[PDB]
Amino acid sequence: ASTDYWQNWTDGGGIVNAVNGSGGNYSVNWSNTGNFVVGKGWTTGSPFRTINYNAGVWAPNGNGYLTLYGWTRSPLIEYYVVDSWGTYRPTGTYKGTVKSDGGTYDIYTTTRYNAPSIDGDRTTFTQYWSVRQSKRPTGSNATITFTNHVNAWKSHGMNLGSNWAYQVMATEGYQSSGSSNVTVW
Repeated sequence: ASTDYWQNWTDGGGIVNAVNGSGGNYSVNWSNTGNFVVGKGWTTGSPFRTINYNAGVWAPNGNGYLTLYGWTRSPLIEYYVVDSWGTYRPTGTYKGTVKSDGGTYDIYTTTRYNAPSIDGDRTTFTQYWSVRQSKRPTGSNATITFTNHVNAWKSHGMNLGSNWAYQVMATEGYQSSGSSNVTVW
């Protein structure tokens, strides 16, 4: 599918050279950053979407995530399906596991306090996570069947909001450096 949304947010720290390439391709070179999120996807997320991607380059030199990323409003929730990471594997309050697309993912919840949200400014909100137990190899055509995650989350009382915001396959970094090149469809 054609992506219709380009996500390029940075808190302003360090260097984030994000390139909006042809079709669903994008690349990022980052150095000594604060927090940033770059990716391509869709303006309106869907719990039924099957996301395809191929990360031709996944080279974080520190804390960085290769992850499906999105938000819902009512309530405000930032969600993640993490396929790979750098030096730090994100974890939180353990809820259970879900097997999807050839991998096993741990399910976690965390809460952010007085942090920037999709609406700008700062607030407190919950984050839902599916984090692969081992890093998914990159360079291949990968699939994330999002419905499997939504359903597993629902079974543990993790319900998404009713107003869907963007949904992208992203590169997120925190006080690190690295490079990524990803194609989404």
